[PDB]
Amino acid sequence: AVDTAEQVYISSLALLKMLKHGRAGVPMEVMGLMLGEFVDDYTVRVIDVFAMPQSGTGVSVEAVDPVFQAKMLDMLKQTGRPEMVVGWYHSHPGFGCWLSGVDINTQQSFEALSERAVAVVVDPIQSVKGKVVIDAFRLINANMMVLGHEPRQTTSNLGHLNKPSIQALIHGLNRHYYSITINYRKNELEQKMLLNLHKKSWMEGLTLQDYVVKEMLELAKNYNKAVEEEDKMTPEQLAIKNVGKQDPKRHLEEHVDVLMTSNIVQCLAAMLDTVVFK
Amino acid sequence: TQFWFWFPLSHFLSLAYTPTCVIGLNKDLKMPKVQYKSNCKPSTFAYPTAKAKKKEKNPARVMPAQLKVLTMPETCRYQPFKPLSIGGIIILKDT
Ligand SMILES: [Zn+2]
Repeated sequence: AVDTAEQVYISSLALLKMLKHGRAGVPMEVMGLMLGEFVDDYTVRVIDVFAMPQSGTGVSVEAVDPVFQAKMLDMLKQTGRPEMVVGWYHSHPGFGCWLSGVDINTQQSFEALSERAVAVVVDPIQSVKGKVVIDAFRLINANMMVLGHEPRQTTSNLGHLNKPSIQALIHGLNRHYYSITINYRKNELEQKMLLNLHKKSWMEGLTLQDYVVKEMLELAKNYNKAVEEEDKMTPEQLAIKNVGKQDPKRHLEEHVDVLMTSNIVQCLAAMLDTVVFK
Repeated sequence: TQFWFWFPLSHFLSLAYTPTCVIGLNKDLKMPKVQYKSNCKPSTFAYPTAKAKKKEKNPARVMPAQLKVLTMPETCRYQPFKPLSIGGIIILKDT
């Protein structure tokens, strides 16, 4: 009877199974169900996003196997946690992550039973790191135009969710849809160990490995001459006697730094034998 | 400060405001008639010279720049006691 700005404290395994489900999720779009717990009104959590069989027929509401639901929750009951579904996921791995024409039915088909049933759109087949590729929305309906479409209660969460506001047919779909807010949990219980294995492993394992050293320097110094002659083809172009050149057109760099850190590596490699030996 | 997070934070600025006015309270109910001067130009009277009239409790709204150019009166029944430099509610003495 009241509307507040929600929040999704994600288990990272949710997005991990979404990225596996999208990476291995061959760009034919696919459907599944989301499993969390409705904590309160202004927040929700997703603790789990489970897997589906290879339903390569079409995304529809019929694709949910209820015996798979029963056995899935049962195998969670013989495991430690018998949690509750919060909704449904799906995958849009080819195009620009916007609500398909079956989703516009199955969202309210699922939230006729559940409370919120927030959609989750994914596309890890965008590119590799710097996009934030996750997309979630909350179906507002024509029943709720009675009062205004403005929860607003905690603001600047929907204000920074409003800060992109950018997908073509979705900002067309301000109608029927207001998004939900997705932050990523204080995950130090896993971010701790991801950091620790990450840097205890992504440098030489046991880290006694490199401590290749010199014929790579031979090839690198021949690089560092073969490009240095075209490096020095620039101060002749700085002799414009008076002035005949629009702005510096600067090619000083990229051969300071390579020489700098590469021969830092070579001099500390010359250290390395006098280091390992005593 | 951060009133998006909680809309009552925008309400919470109650205790943050003190008056810039001038009050001739010699006796707690008494309303006397004093006329001192504010030596600013009379365009600091802009409320959205020779002298001023800032007395007669309501008190008169004052400017802090007006609070540093003031001068006590000489002809009233009530020529004050302390040299005045603080606003709000202040001193008065009969002479
Ligand atoms: Zn999908």
